Amino acid sequence: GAVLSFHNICYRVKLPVEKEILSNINGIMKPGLNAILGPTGGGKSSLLDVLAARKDPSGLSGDVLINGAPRPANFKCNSGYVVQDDVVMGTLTVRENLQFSAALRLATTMTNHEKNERINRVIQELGLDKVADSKVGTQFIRGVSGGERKRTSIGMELITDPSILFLDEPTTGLDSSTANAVLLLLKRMSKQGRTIIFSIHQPRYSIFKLFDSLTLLASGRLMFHGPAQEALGYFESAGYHCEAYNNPADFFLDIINGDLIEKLAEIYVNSSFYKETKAELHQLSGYTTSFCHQLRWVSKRSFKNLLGNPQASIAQIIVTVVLGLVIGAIYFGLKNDSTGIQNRAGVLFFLTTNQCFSSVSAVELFVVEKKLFIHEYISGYYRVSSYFLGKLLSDLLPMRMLPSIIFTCIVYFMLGLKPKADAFFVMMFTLMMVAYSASSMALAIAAGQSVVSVATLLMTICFVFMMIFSGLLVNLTTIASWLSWLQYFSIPRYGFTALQHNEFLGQNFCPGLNATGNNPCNYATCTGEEYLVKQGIDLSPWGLWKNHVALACMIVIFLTIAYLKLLFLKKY
Amino acid sequence: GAVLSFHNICYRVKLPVEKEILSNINGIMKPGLNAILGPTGGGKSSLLDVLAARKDPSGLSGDVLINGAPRPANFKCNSGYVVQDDVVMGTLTVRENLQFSAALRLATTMTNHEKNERINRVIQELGLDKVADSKVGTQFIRGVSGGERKRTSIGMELITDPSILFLDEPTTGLDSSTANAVLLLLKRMSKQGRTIIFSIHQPRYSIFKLFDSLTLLASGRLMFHGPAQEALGYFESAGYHCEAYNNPADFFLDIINGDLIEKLAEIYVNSSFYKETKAELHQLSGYTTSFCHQLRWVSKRSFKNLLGNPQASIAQIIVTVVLGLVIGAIYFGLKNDSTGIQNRAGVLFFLTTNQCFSSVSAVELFVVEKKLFIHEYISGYYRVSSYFLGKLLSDLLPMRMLPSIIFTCIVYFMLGLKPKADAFFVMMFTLMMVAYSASSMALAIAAGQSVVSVATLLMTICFVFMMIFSGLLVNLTTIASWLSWLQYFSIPRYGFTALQHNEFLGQNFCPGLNATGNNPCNYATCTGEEYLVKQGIDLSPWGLWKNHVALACMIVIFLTIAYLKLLFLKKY
Ligand SMILES: CC(C)C[C@H]1c2[nH]c3cc(OC4CCCC4)ccc3c2C[C@H]2C(=O)N[C@@H](CCC(=O)OC(C)(C)C)C(=O)N21
Ligand SMILES: CC(C)C[C@H]1c2[nH]c3cc(OC4CCCC4)ccc3c2C[C@H]2C(=O)N[C@@H](CCC(=O)OC(C)(C)C)C(=O)N21
Ligand SMILES: CC(C)CCC[C@@H](C)[C@H]1CC[C@H]2[C@@H]3CC=C4C[C@@H](O)CC[C@]4(C)[C@H]3CC[C@]12C
Ligand SMILES: CC(C)CCC[C@@H](C)[C@H]1CC[C@H]2[C@@H]3CC=C4C[C@@H](O)CC[C@]4(C)[C@H]3CC[C@]12C
Ligand SMILES: CC(C)CCC[C@@H](C)[C@H]1CC[C@H]2[C@@H]3CC=C4C[C@@H](O)CC[C@]4(C)[C@H]3CC[C@]12C
Ligand SMILES: CC(C)CCC[C@@H](C)[C@H]1CC[C@H]2[C@@H]3CC=C4C[C@@H](O)CC[C@]4(C)[C@H]3CC[C@]12C
Ligand SMILES: CC(C)CCC[C@@H](C)[C@H]1CC[C@H]2[C@@H]3CC=C4C[C@@H](O)CC[C@]4(C)[C@H]3CC[C@]12C
Ligand SMILES: CC(C)CCC[C@@H](C)[C@H]1CC[C@H]2[C@@H]3CC=C4C[C@@H](O)CC[C@]4(C)[C@H]3CC[C@]12C
Ligand SMILES: CC(C)CCC[C@@H](C)[C@H]1CC[C@H]2[C@@H]3CC=C4C[C@@H](O)CC[C@]4(C)[C@H]3CC[C@]12C
Ligand SMILES: CC(C)CCC[C@@H](C)[C@H]1CC[C@H]2[C@@H]3CC=C4C[C@@H](O)CC[C@]4(C)[C@H]3CC[C@]12C
Ligand SMILES: CC(C)CCC[C@@H](C)[C@H]1CC[C@H]2[C@@H]3CC=C4C[C@@H](O)CC[C@]4(C)[C@H]3CC[C@]12C
Ligand SMILES: CC(C)CCC[C@@H](C)[C@H]1CC[C@H]2[C@@H]3CC=C4C[C@@H](O)CC[C@]4(C)[C@H]3CC[C@]12C
Repeated sequence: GAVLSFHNICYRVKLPVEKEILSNINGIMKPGLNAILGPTGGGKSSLLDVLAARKDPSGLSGDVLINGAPRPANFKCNSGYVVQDDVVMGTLTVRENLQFSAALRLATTMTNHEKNERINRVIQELGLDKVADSKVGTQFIRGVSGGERKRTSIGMELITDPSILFLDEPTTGLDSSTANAVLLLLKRMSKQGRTIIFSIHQPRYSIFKLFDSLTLLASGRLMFHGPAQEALGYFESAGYHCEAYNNPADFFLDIINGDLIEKLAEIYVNSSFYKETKAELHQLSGYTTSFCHQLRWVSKRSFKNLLGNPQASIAQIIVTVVLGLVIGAIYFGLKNDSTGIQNRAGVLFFLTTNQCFSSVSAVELFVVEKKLFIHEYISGYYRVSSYFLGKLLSDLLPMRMLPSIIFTCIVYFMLGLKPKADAFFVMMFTLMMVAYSASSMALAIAAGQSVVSVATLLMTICFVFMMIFSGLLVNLTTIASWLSWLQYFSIPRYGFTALQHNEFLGQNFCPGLNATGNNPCNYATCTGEEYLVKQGIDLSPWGLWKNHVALACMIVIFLTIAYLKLLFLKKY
Repeated sequence: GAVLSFHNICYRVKLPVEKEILSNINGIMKPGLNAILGPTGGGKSSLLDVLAARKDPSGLSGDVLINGAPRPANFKCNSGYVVQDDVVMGTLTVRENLQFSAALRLATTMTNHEKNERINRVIQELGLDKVADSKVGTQFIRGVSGGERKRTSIGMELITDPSILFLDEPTTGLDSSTANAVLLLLKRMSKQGRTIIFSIHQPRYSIFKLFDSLTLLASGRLMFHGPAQEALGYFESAGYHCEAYNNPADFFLDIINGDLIEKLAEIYVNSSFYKETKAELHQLSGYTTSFCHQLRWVSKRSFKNLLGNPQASIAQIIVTVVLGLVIGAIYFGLKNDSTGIQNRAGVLFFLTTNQCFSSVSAVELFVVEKKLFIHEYISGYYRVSSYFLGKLLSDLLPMRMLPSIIFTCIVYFMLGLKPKADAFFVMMFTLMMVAYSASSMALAIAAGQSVVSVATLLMTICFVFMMIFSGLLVNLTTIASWLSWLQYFSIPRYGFTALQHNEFLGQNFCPGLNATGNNPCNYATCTGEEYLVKQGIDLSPWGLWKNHVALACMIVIFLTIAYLKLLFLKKY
């Protein structure tokens, strides 16, 4: 098996206040089962992220060396890593998660039969054969238990057959017998020859008896490294008395807590386990798949997540149908009189600002899947471009095509707008473009963040500053010229100007007029063009289509900013 | 000290699926330190809530009896209870929390000097004298450490000098040496003669050596009850071998988990610790303060929380000032021409719907303080009426008076609305009433819930169905008569109709007119009354003030519904 042998690791970060969180750590990890103990604030998870190259090579100041050689560039694609909180797809089943991982991690050369036999072998080794085709589980659907979610998360990284297998906290978040079952599974894996390296948090003695090698850390300094049975005898030789009926790992943490660390670290420097470790270390020292493949599998997984999550996808269509029926019931039969201007401008304003505010629920998209994106980009399933295009083609495109089609098909014929063939399609296309553009601004603000609330609030602030300049509330010509340049930034202004220019052309709003008051008395606003001029809207068809080209360019700019915020994200 | 002696407790709930979660449990708890162990799903916290009467007496089916007598009605006011997650005020300091608890729990007869000496004694017994006047801590301000927060939460219930002191999970959420310090404090309390009863979760042996009496529970059934030293010897006599270097409490849970419960519960029925317990049990068996006082202290605490939380109180005033300056900059100098109708109706619509949507941030009020309300109502600090009126007089009144005054004083004179003395005050009063009414609907929907998101979303749905019927988007006379009755439910319609009737009276919107087109040609909308009629608004002053009486009655109805949702809440 592999022998991961790290020597003289110094590590430091910038919080810019610079601080070392690993001081001087060396150790050898045999084929077998290697554990890392310590407090939360100690460097246990930091050292585990360092050995799997999950932290940036800028701060790392020592050689990490496997089997006699430094770590190659293919190492992250070769050595699996298992996150603390599970990143499995809750809506997909256990076989389809392994199908996804086998499709992206393994080569394109292999047969589907070979990958299916590999998945069957991996799901046989885990004991997930009873639940091989049930859903993993979310809030709305009941699913598989937490220990079998953790076995699924291990099995996703077992597909590529890793030589070294890392594990961040496989015990925590679980109950006791569940944790013992997971660790007995890990021991059965480690007897094969696979080198398991894991960090944990306050284990039991039934856990602690299983360990092959131990590494204790505290406040960034190495406290012990040797075989795990030898550790209690070493701390008896250090002078700390162990009491009867006490867990030795709890005794190890009780040494750290003080019933000092610079006093206790130097005691390990004067050990027999330290000179032997240096005597071993100085002996040793002195993409895969194409683009369309990644886009197809990412888009397939995200669409299957969209079907398997029924509530936030179906409920938007239900609210769209109900609100379309309500707007068809209130504005029913738009007349051509003095109320016709107010009703038509009001319903077009409601439809565009409804599209804008209903596109706030796409903040959720790149924020819920953030840790899964980081883990799967470092582990090397896909590029950022294929993730981005797959998750646009999957979750953004149909869930913004369908509500705008439903709004136009419902509120068009109940209201009785301009009864032409193409005006219907221009209205449908304008609502679809304002939906895409508002949702693309949502993705531009929301991508690469961890919380939903600040991005949602910022979207709503931007929209209430756009709807002032939309043109119903203020007249755009009466804004001062040092402030009227902000009207180009606003998406409802383009959607609403396009809909007003679509609908107000052939209409007359003075019944029985036939020039009674001599082109009626200069204050009438009778024909639709006379309204549409004094709003500041052009009458030529470029006055229609410049709104759509402005929306298309805002889609392109906002999706490019969203892509650059995903691409320049701190992945480590 | 007190001897809490419970006998033959059977307990069951309705989830309506009916299920027993405590089967047949009896035990005696001496003066000293009593622990309750078990799994999470076991009845440890349920039995601890039963003994302190924190669960309803409907499901309870056995006598709980202290010191030879059943529990009186004053018992919750006499025996302290300490919640798992701390309910201390994060913004108040450690001395002012104890000042609050001493003001509400103790009598009105006692001197302020006596209560201050009591608080000094309690804060001396805890070891909080170094941090006696520092803030407890929230997100924005750094504060006291978690163990000293837990000592503060114990000290809040130590004020009334309880005979019996309950504690739900005093170890969890903490680190190891912190937990040992808290439990050594508890042992120092229990040596005085105070009967401490607590539930915990997987303790250490340094914890477990301190116990005076033990009660193990599993799946609703009693597993052991006796002295805590005797428990391991009893389970050796049961036939379960304990291994060396193993925590006995972890061994107790490992017996439960199965390395059955109906097999293992009957073994305790055949004990020597069970017949002795029945031999002891059958021997034994066979507001404070006025209303204005509670309102004063609750309102004082909530106002001090409003000052000590600077961000969500100051940031609303900053956003109000900035948005008032923006609306003063866009709509600057409202002219009297064909754009005058559109600009005035637009800015009045923006101001009212701004008041409505900015009153969504009062959903937070009764939802953040929900567990603190339940705990302090059961422990008996205040009635529901005094909590409700204090938290209206503290957080609702000034934070909705100040933004409306700021909006009116800024956007009034920059826009140049109707330059009178009383029109300014009618505008300020209408904005204040629409703020109160929207926020009162927020409190009516939001009170008595635990999550913020569903109530916030429901507020926003109600507001977008109110703003259609406000009167700018649709003309209210052109709505069909089977649907035009919904216009009375909507708060922006009353605020916006009152502002339009306030502002559109003395205005003329046709310059240089002097009857050129013979009362100009029937389609002009020149004078303000001709606009204000065709909207459906009365011209008499009752057409102004019926909006304010509708807003006042919606304030009264919504605050009454909020009060009834607090009063009829399931407190147990
Ligand atoms: C769809 C509608 C009922 C809610 C939608 C929405 N329209 C708005 C339109 C606005 O124009 C104003 C009308 C008069 C002048 C301007 C203003 C605000 C809004 C909002 C709020 C927004 C929201 O807060 N969230 C999303 C998704 C909510 C959702 O998913 O709801 C269910 C029940 C779970 C399905 C949304 O759709 N709205
Ligand atoms: C104050 C404003 C900038 C935000 C406010 C608000 N106005 C609205 C007005 C609306 O009318 C439409 C305007 C054209 C016709 C109808 C519609 C929606 C809104 C919203 C959103 C609402 C909200 O989402 N909640 C609080 C946020 C306060 C807050 O805590 O944010 C800071 C920055 C941290 C202080 C709010 O006040 N807004
Ligand atoms: C009438 C409206 C809603 C039509 C909108 C078009 C939608 C439904 C289309 C456009 C792009 C499509 C996706 C394109 C590519 C793939 C990859 C394939 O391996 C599974 C299907 C999947 C994920 C498609 C699902 C359906 C899809 C999202
Ligand atoms: C979004 C999806 C569902 C619909 C897309 C809208 C399409 C079909 C619409 C939007 C713009 C429309 C065009 C707008 C103007 C004209 C000029 C006139 O000679 C009628 C046909 C023609 C050329 C229309 C054809 C249909 C059209 C291209
Ligand atoms: C009429 C006006 C006020 C409407 C609002 C337009 C302006 C203010 C909006 C529209 C596009 C927005 C930007 C979109 C994308 C990003 C990238 C993100 O990493 C920070 C916020 C930032 C930089 C946004 C800031 C605000 C923004 C520039
Ligand atoms: C990151 C954010 C700020 C990017 C915003 C880009 C905006 C401001 C740009 C992108 C596309 C642009 C439009 C493209 C084309 C035209 C037609 C021209 O005859 C008038 C200007 C107008 C209507 C532009 C206005 C400004 C515009 C909408
Ligand atoms: C006119 C409107 C509807 C078109 C929609 C614009 C879409 C299709 C555009 C805008 C931003 C674009 C992305 C911008 C940057 C990159 C990085 C490049 O290495 C691969 C392509 C990729 C990922 C682009 C794919 C296509 C893209 C998503
Ligand atoms: C100009 C505007 C903002 C004025 C609004 C009035 C506000 C500031 C007033 C009205 C009611 C007042 C409260 C009434 C009673 C008490 C109890 C007292 O023991 C502490 C002050 C406290 C909590 C007051 C704080 C200030 C208060 C909230
Ligand atoms: C909320 C706070 C800050 C302001 C309260 C507004 C008060 C002061 C306003 C609102 C309604 C106003 C009244 C409305 C109508 C009239 C009739 C006329 O003869 C002028 C005075 C008088 C009688 C006003 C006096 C001031 C008044 C009572
Ligand atoms: C113009 C119309 C559509 C405006 C909307 C008004 C109606 C639908 C609103 C206003 C007041 C609201 C109620 C206020 C209080 C409560 C009590 C709460 O426990 C359940 C919701 C419930 C029962 C709300 C339901 C919706 C409600 C009745
Ligand atoms: C729980 C919710 C639904 C309660 C809502 C109560 C609403 C519908 C009630 C309470 C007060 C009422 C108003 C009280 C007084 C008047 C004056 C009268 O000349 C016309 C009706 C009008 C304007 C009422 C309309 C309906 C009204 C606003
Ligand atoms: C016209 C507007 C501004 C007045 C505001 C209405 C306020 C003051 C009213 C409306 C609802 C009322 C509450 C309704 C019910 C009760 C329960 C009772 O046992 C004590 C009083 C108490 C708690 C009331 C106090 C006063 C109250 C909060």
